Amino acid sequence: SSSPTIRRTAAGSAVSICQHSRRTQYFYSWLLNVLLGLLVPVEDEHSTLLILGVLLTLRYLVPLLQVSPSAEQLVQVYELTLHHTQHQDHNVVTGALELLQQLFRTPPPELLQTLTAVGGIGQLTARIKGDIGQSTDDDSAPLVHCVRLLSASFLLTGGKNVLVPDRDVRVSVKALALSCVGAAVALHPESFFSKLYKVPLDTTEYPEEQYVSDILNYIDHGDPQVRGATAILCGTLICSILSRSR
Amino acid sequence: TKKDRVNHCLTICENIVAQSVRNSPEFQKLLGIAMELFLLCSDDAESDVRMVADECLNKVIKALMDSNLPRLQLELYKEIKKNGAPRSLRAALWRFAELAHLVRPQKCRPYLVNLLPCLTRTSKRPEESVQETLAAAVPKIMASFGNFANDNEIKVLLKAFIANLK
Amino acid sequence: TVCVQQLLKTLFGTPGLYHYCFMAPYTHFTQALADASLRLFEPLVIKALKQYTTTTCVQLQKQVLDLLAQLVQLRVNYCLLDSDQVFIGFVLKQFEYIEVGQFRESEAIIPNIFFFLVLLSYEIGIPKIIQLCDGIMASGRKAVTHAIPALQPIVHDLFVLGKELETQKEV
Repeated sequence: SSSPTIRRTAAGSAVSICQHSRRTQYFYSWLLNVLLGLLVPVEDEHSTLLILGVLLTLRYLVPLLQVSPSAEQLVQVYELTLHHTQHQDHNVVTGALELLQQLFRTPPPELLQTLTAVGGIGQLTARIKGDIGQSTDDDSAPLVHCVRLLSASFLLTGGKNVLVPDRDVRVSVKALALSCVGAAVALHPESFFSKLYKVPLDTTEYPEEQYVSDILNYIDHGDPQVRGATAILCGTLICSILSRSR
Repeated sequence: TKKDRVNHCLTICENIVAQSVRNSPEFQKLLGIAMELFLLCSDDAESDVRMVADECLNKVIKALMDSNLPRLQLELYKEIKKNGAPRSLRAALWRFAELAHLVRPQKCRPYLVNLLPCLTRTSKRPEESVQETLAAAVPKIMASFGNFANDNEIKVLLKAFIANLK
Repeated sequence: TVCVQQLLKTLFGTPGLYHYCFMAPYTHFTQALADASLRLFEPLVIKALKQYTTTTCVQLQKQVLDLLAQLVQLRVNYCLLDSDQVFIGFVLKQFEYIEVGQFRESEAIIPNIFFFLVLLSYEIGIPKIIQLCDGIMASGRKAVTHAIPALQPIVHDLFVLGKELETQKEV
């Protein structure tokens, strides 16, 4: 249904039963099979009101994921969203960015080891204008991959240390993208020191290539919850280098 | 108005095909009403009127066998149950054997049950011209509407025609 | 569509009465015994799918199941049915009319119905494909028209071309 009041009351009903159904762990694996056929291969027309129905039942159930929900069932959830941080809307871009801030804070422990690992997704299978390198490639963790992707599309331009305008991306949409880069550094701290593009981008046009440190130039950007959500991006970058290397 | 009756039937025909708009809730009402009116042009007894306006009803069907077949075959079953004049009931019976192999097998089983009350009345009719065209449709109808009937419906239909050997 | 099936190939590249009575037929006998010791189409493609659901002549239903086995080999993305699964839902219902027998010319379509289904599963899966063929055989018409041409698409596309593939060969 198309009403915003009726979409969020059917999502908190599916997830309160599975805490109390008969088997609390058997009914968590069963809701993940039903929803990914609603987004089985992503290069389709998916009725963009119905794309928002599947991502709100998943913000209530990832707090509860911590036969079982399998370690290959949870890695199908994760590639589904990075395609949907790019699918253009302002109600569908904001739906998959509250789902990513919460799966790093309270991660399911099967999913949590497949991203910190060096090969990562390669063992399970066996506005952006550069070679980022997708989440299938080896010789880099997928959390090294997932910070390159959410930056050059939302809040950074690959040529120079420069702000992106608020006209292009809303400052409700720029607020949830600074809180997802911070919850992964607590998981994999080697992502924040990486280069933005893996293959460098056109030294004829741009003089110098930059790293992901222009995320920390959004202390001067305007409103609260962007200078306050780059206030919290420097908190957990210092929390998780000291605990990473002792 | 014998020359005024000729010009009326022919102008209804061309303004359906030149619509180029079908399956519309405005276009559905218009095709039911003036479709029964093509046969009153044939029911009126003049060879200048009977020859001219029967070839004009065939211009409608063949330009609409692609687009509106379920709308065409619903107005046409109504006239046999009306059981009209022996000239009116006859030339409608050519049209219904040639569109029997154009039905879908999804909608076919409702079309079988309704014809066996209608196919026995035209067997009891003593008009020697009405009885002829049925021997050129019961070849064509019950070969495409053949497989859809059980052993109950087909034993009733064959006891009637033997009483037409008497 | 036979005009349309081909354009897409080449828009995408693709002796003297002792010989005759005895000596020539006697020696084809003994030689096989020693071996026995051994996209402008997008307006035109959408129109052809509305025809298959509404036609009844089964010469036209056979040339439309070969136009769709060529859009999957030559990898046209499955966007003919952009939102729904309208065309693939209609092929499942036609298996209801063959087993009971409420279908007129199932013979000239049953070898080409089953080639379209197995070739999509490499992208209805091969678990679901082989439950449909078991209905026609035991519950339906005779074999030399329906049941035996039903498996010539499956066996050539399953035996010729890990642990999931081992269980389906026993069936």
